[PDB]
Amino acid sequence: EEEEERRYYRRKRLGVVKNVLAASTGVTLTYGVYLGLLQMQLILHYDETYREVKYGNMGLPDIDSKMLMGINVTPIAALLYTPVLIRFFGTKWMMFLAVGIYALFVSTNYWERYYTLVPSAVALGMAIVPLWASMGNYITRMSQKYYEYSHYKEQDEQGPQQRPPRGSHAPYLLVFQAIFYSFFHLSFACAQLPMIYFLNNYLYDLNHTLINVQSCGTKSQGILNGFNKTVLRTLPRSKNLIVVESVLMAVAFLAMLMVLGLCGAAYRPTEEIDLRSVGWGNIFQLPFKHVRDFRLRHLVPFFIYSGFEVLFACTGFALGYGVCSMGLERLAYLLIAYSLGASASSVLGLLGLWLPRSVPLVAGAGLHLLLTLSLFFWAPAPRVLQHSWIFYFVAALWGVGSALNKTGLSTLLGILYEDKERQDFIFTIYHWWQAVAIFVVYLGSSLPMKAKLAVLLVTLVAAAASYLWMEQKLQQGLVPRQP
Amino acid sequence: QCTVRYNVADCSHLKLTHIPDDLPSNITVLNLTHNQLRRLPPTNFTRYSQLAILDAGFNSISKLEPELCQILPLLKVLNLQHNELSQISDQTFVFCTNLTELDLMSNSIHKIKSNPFKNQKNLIKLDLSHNGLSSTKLGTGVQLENLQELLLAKNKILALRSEELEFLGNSSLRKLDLSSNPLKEFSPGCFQTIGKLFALLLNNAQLNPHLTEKLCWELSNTSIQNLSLANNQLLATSESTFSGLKWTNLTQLDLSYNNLHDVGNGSFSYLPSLRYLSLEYNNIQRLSPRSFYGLSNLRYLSLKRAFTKQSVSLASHPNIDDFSFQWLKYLEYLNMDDNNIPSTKSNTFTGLVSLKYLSLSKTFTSLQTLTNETFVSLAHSPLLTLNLTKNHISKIANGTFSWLGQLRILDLGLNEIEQKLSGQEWRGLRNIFEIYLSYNKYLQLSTSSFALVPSLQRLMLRRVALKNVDISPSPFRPLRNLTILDLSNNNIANINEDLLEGLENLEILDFQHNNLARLWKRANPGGPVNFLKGLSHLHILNLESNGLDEIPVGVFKNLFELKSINLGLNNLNKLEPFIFDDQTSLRSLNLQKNLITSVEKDVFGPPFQNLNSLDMRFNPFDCTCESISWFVNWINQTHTNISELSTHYLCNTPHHYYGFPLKLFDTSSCKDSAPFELLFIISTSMLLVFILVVLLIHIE
Ligand SMILES: *[C@@H]1O[C@H](CO)[C@@H](O[C@@H]2O[C@H](CO)[C@@H](O[C@@H]3O[C@H](CO)[C@@H](O)[C@H](O)[C@@H]3O)[C@H](O)[C@H]2NC(C)=O)[C@H](O)[C@H]1NC(C)=O
Ligand SMILES: *[C@@H]1O[C@H](CO)[C@@H](O[C@@H]2O[C@H](CO)[C@@H](O)[C@H](O)[C@H]2NC(C)=O)[C@H](O)[C@H]1NC(C)=O
Ligand SMILES: *[C@@H]1O[C@H](CO)[C@@H](O[C@@H]2O[C@H](CO)[C@@H](O)[C@H](O)[C@H]2NC(C)=O)[C@H](O)[C@H]1NC(C)=O
Ligand SMILES: *[C@@H]1O[C@H](CO)[C@@H](O[C@@H]2O[C@H](CO)[C@@H](O)[C@H](O)[C@H]2NC(C)=O)[C@H](O)[C@H]1NC(C)=O
Ligand SMILES: *[C@@H]1O[C@H](CO)[C@@H](O[C@@H]2O[C@H](CO)[C@@H](O)[C@H](O)[C@H]2NC(C)=O)[C@H](O)[C@H]1NC(C)=O
Ligand SMILES: *[C@@H]1O[C@H](CO)[C@@H](O)[C@H](O)[C@H]1NC(C)=O
Ligand SMILES: *[C@@H]1O[C@H](CO)[C@@H](O)[C@H](O)[C@H]1NC(C)=O
Ligand SMILES: *[C@@H]1O[C@H](CO)[C@@H](O)[C@H](O)[C@H]1NC(C)=O
Ligand SMILES: *[C@@H]1O[C@H](CO)[C@@H](O)[C@H](O)[C@H]1NC(C)=O
Ligand SMILES: *[C@@H]1O[C@H](CO)[C@@H](O)[C@H](O)[C@H]1NC(C)=O
Ligand SMILES: *[C@@H]1O[C@H](CO)[C@@H](O)[C@H](O)[C@H]1NC(C)=O
Ligand SMILES: *[C@@H]1O[C@H](CO)[C@@H](O)[C@H](O)[C@H]1NC(C)=O
Ligand SMILES: *[C@@H]1O[C@H](CO)[C@@H](O)[C@H](O)[C@H]1NC(C)=O
Ligand SMILES: *[C@@H]1O[C@H](CO)[C@@H](O)[C@H](O)[C@H]1NC(C)=O
Repeated sequence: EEEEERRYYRRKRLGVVKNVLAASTGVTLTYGVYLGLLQMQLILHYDETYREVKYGNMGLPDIDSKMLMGINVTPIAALLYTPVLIRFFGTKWMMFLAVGIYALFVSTNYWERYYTLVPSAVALGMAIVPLWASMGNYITRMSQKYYEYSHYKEQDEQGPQQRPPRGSHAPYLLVFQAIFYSFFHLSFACAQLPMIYFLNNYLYDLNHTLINVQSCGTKSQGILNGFNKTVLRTLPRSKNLIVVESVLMAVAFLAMLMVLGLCGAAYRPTEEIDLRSVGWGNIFQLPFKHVRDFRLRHLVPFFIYSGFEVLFACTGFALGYGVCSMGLERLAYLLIAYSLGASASSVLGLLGLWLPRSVPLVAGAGLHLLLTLSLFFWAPAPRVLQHSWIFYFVAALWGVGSALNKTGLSTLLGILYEDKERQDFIFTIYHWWQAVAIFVVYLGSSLPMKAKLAVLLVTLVAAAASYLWMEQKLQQGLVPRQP
Repeated sequence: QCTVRYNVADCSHLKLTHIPDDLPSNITVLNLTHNQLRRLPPTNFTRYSQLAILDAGFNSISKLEPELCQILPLLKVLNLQHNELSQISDQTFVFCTNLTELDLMSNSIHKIKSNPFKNQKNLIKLDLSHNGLSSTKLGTGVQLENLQELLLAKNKILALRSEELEFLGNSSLRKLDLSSNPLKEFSPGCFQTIGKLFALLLNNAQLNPHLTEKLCWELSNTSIQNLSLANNQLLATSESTFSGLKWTNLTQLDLSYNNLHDVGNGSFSYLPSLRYLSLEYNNIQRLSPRSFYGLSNLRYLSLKRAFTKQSVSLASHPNIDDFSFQWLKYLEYLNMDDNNIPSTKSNTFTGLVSLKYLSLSKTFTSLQTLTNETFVSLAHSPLLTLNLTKNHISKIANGTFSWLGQLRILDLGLNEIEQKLSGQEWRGLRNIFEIYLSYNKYLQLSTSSFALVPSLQRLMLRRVALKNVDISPSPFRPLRNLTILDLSNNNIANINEDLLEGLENLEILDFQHNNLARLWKRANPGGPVNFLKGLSHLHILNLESNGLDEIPVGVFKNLFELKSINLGLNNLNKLEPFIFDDQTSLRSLNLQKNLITSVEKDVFGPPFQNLNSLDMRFNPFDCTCESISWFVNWINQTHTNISELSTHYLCNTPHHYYGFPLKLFDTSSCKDSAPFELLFIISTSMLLVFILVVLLIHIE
């Protein structure tokens, strides 16, 4: 029976690709809801009217700073309690629990009080890193399963029973991670839906919220050194607010349900027992013992730079340069333009399959380098609306660079390590270093300028990144063996 | 145009010239005052021929149309005051029969040589005042059968002949007015021609003693009851002056503004039926016992400003002899307000067996100190009301009011009394009800001050500089039947707790301007004094302008019958909850010019349930949801009276809402409005249950 097996493996490949698309769309919806709610809460709390009239003596800046610190410092404990927890719950089960913690953070935003919002921030900071770690592990293992099914179909007896791929699953992993990251970046534009439809028509023009701005651009001396006290021309009706937040909760629950229903199960009880056979006492030290790896010692600055540049695109650009001329009316437009640029660069890098591995990577960084130049000398004037297309130009270019660098890091980390425990370990370390970079940039607030550190880091990693590739061709020979 | 209400037409201050026709046809009142009508066209009143009364005063009508009275047969009240009606003809009022009241208060009518009052047999009130009439002749034959009120004041009448009054053959005339006319002589038999004369007024008639003597002789053998000679030139009275009035049954006599130098002995003897006597505003220099002889049935007498003036150039004091009012045994009301009598003699008020009401405000200029022998004359008189304000009283001796046993209302206010209240001054006042000690200079309370007066029901201490109030026992303790207690502007810093104890009958309490801030806040001897312990029947309460910055909880407990609270001009900012819980029958609440910031439900619930009127202007509200959301939601829905709502209700904070009216504040953008409170709990519960259930299910 040949055609029956053909149909069987066709259903299998269809299930693989549909679970991949489901996980991608779940990432999209969850991250979009999270960014939208976070932005709405940070903007709605920067005024006197909504702070004193609705709440008064509740301490909105204090609870906001406590939420921020609980989200930004908990990744340490997250790393301290992620590997054994992921191997306990599972690859898709930690995905589901982290999406549930995100939805919990969205839910506890209705009343907004200390004892209900601070634990939510702690849980979010605990679940942010292992969410992405398990996501990368799941998507890479599913790409490997897709490739192994394809090569079992095309090669029945020619394919060995042990070790099918041998570093050849790149054409099937590139096309998966490209669409995954394009959807993750389209999430950034989807996050701008509540602001455009509900919040963009409640704040006045830039002629009043941008008065006390005497120095912007290269002379920032902080995230927001000069700004008006209030930005809302009128108080937002609570009915529209509850409507938009109910829509957010509904789409979050829809993402929850579609993930649960279309993710299936990719843990494989046999391999689950295999991983349990490792033990609980040695799994706690193995990620820390993996420091002796030759690749991680040079790839850690790459993770730091990825985190630095993604947080610069999130806050350093929207609140540092886009706020110069125009106020908060065209910031969501800059964000969606950056998102579309990243989504386009996703397929632009997908088209880079024929070229070898470490070709666009440093080039992407080089892009930032060029952009960094334009971010060092040129300084836009705040009280003028002359040239506005250059902002969208730099936003699109930074999106291209960021998406290219992120997808290159993902594909390289999936290619260099093909084993399941290796995949989980390296993804965990990479995402922990990214969280540490985010925390450092959080500590890097209220600073004069973060461009010199950024450019020195990009120049330290370009040479370093090339460095790592120059020794793999000469056959150095080193790999940690912790079975 | 003209305002229409219930069968009336308010068409006055509109400056209209023509006759309006837009008014309904079933109307009965027409008010056209202060307009510029030239005349009344008798053709345009056909549409509303059912008019009952007509008012066309303050206009310039020159002639009246006789048809005007036949086209509206329901005309009963006709009023043409301040018009320019030149001459009256014979056929003018010859069709007017249903007429009842004719008012011609000003038309400059000089001569009337016809019989215009022949057919108005239903006429009751006639007014021809402020005209140029020189004779009281209104016709030839007897007419005006139902005439009762005839007014002829402010005319140029020089004589009252007997022939020019024969038309009142048998007409029961009730009120006759000849004021402001310089009559020089009275013809004999003139008043005898009138069928019945009840009242007669000659105010400002420029009579003399001989003139009023001849008038009194002419006024013999008639039924006159009320007589007024006010604003006259009656310099002095004699016995023969009022000799004619003995036959008639006079009831009320008025002698005001006559500048009477003196009263002759026995000049009032010939009158035995006099009941009301008025001697206001004269310059009497001497009084004698024989002067008031013959006034047996006198019941009303007033001597307001009846004595000699101050006379700064030459010092003169009018003296009154003893036994001046002994003949007045039936006198009930006696008044000598604003006089210059030096003091009270031993037997001034002797002989008044039935004196009940006596007013002595500003009568004595040098009384100063009362004595027990001062009120000895009034011992046999059952006085019920006595007034001593504006008397410059300084001291009160022991047993001064002992003779006045049946005294009920006593007034000592507006004086300079500077003495301690020992308590023996009120001896003998068993039936006293109200005591007025307001606006006095300086007093000192004592434990036995009000002990002899348990039956007291009203007491006033406004502006007295009260001292020694915080003593045990409370001086107000024996006042078992005390109902109204008024002490304001005393500046009493320390008040003991035992004060106002056992005062169950206490209903009204005034406590304005006494500085009660230090006593309540956090007292050094202990805690809140809560002097309102058992004042259950308290109804009206006032604590304005004491500068209190907080209200202790429990001071208003067991205060059910309380109706009104006045806490204006205070410094309170924070109000403890459950302070107004017993205030369920509250009607009026005043909190103005305070430091109130937030109004909350747990504080203002019970009082706002049945509150009638409230005043809370001039207050710095905090225009925030958590502060005033329930306040705005209540004031929007409720219908209670609010004075100056959108004008003096402002918000000082926040700075964005500085100088913004409280009514324009919107509560839709508040936390309590939207149900995210329930939405959060239901979403969190559902999500936690879902996660836990699915995780425990797929694990096993
Ligand atoms: C004893 O005689 C005095 C003086 O005749 C009486 O005083 C009178 O008290 C009444 C009640 O307060 C006054 O009426 C009020 O006057 C104020 C102005 O002061 C006015 O704003 C109020 O609307 C009200 O009309 C009255 O004016 C006052 N008399 C005088 C001449 O000022 C007193 O009541 C007498 N004691 C009795 C009758 O027991
Ligand atoms: C925030 O903006 C408001 C106006 O939108 C500023 O208020 C102005 O302050 C200046 C100071 O002299 C006044 O001359 C203007 O009349 C004010 N405008 C108003 C009240 O509408 C306020 O100063 C700004 N604050 C900051 C920190 O920039
Ligand atoms: C009014 O008070 C005076 C003084 O209190 C009384 O004068 C007393 O008169 C008696 C007999 O006439 C003397 O024995 C006392 O020595 C007097 N002085 C006193 C008691 O201090 C006067 O009698 C009183 N008048 C009336 C009518 O009782
Ligand atoms: C009026 O009567 C009072 C009664 O209260 C007299 O005051 C008392 O005088 C005696 C005499 O030494 C004292 O022992 C008491 O302590 C006083 N009582 C009070 C409450 O002070 C007062 O002397 C009498 N005055 C006149 C003029 O007779
Ligand atoms: C307080 O007021 C009450 C009510 O009038 C007084 O009680 C009256 O007393 C008289 C005298 O014995 C009786 O004739 C009445 O029948 C009582 N009326 C009532 C309703 O009980 C009482 O006497 C007053 N107290 C004082 C100290 O005067
Ligand atoms: C408002 O902003 C516009 C931006 O183009 C500017 O041209 C205009 O002069 C401003 N109006 C003011 C500052 O009153
Ligand atoms: C007519 O109106 C005036 C002023 O409005 C008023 O004084 C007068 O009493 C009124 N007369 C009648 C009869 O309504
Ligand atoms: C007075 O009015 C009544 C009611 O319309 C009418 O019948 C009568 O003729 C009028 N004249 C009189 C009573 O002289
Ligand atoms: C009133 O007097 C007139 C004549 O003067 C007479 O005709 C008429 O009957 C009298 N009326 C009464 C009620 O006496
Ligand atoms: C006469 O005077 C008494 C007492 O003031 C009064 O009741 C009565 O109405 C008066 N009568 C007239 C006609 O004025
Ligand atoms: C007035 O009445 C008295 C008492 O009845 C009487 O003697 C006298 O004759 C009367 N005089 C006239 C003029 O009627
Ligand atoms: C009243 O009698 C007194 C005392 O005999 C006397 O001095 C006075 O002159 C008399 N007055 C008149 C007006 O007779
Ligand atoms: C409240 O206003 C109504 C209507 O003006 C009035 O009838 C009522 O007496 C007022 N109540 C108070 C307590 O002022
Ligand atoms: C409440 O306020 C609104 C707007 O000011 C007004 O239209 C409404 O009539 C108010 N409520 C009541 C019961 O009058």
